[PDB]
This record gives sequence, structure tokens and C-alpha cells, in this order.
Amino acid sequence: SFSGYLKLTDNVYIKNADIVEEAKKVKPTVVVNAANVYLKHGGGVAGALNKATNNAMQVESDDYIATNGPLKVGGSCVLSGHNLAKHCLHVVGPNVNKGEDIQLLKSAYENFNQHEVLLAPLLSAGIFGADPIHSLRVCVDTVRTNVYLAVFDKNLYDKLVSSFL
Ligand SMILES: Nc1cnc2n[nH]cc2c1
Repeated sequence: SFSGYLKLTDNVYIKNADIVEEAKKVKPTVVVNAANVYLKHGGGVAGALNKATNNAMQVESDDYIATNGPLKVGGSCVLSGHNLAKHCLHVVGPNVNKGEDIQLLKSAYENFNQHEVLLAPLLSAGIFGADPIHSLRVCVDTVRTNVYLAVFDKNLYDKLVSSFL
């Protein structure tokens, strides 16, 4: 199971870790991807997870988009987890660098409540442009299921833990 996590609340845990490396080690039932509406896994967590699947995640995603069209900002879809997890929950947090409504971050986190336990990154953090301290606050106040947060950057991890109310 998950190891080396700091408990933040009854159901939220956090660790300074590469989510690709965490997923390969634990092989969780669900790994969350920081997806965009087109499931174009170019950079950030999405690019890293996709590269770990040898592009199989992108091939599957393109077939999903061809059939279903794009996701909504705040929405999600469950696809295969490939070599990383049983499933990948592709969740679209608002991208602040695209002028997307930050209030959609709570809607994005609500998707996590459909899964008993998840390995996840902070939604809308990193290249999505939102304040990661705000993302962690929305996470703890929205997610009721067990969420194991992987924060890649050590310096951001320390800031998140030390400022956690
Ligand atoms: N917050 C995270 C977690 N794992 C990551 N792997 N590559 C980029 C990442 C960002």
C-alpha cells in the first residue's frame, strides 16, 4: 500500500513524490491525471503519465475523444491505468493560464468522491497556473474519499505542509 505519506486530515494524505514513480510502485486502483478537455497529454503530470505508458494512454485517449468529444472543465472520465494503475481518472481542473474559472476547481475535485481511494496530483497546480495552497484547501474541503497526494516539487511540498491549516 501507500507509504511515507503525511496525514493532513481524516482522508487526505500527502508525500513529496513523482506521481509516475508512486504509481509504478503502488499500482493503485486509481491514478488521477491532470488532464485537459482534449485529453492531449503533452506536459506536466499528463505528459509524464503518458510517457510512462509508452504513449498507450494518448492512443486510448484519442479514441475516447473521437467517440465522445471533449470533456468539460471540472469533468472527468475513467480510462485504463495501463502499467500505472487499474484505472486512470482523467480530471480537468481549470487552467488559470487559459482564463478558466478557478471556481471550477471544487467541481473538478468532486470527481474524486466517486472512488474509494486515489493516488492524485493537486488539481490546477503546476502548469495549470493555480495556487497549489488554494488547490490543497479545495481538496481537503471537497474530497471525502481517501486521497494520496503526490507533490513533485520538494520546495512546494514543504510550503504546503508548513502552511496547512
Ligand atoms: N505534482 C506532480 C507529481 N508528479 C509529477 N511528475 N512529473 C510532474 C509532476 C508533478
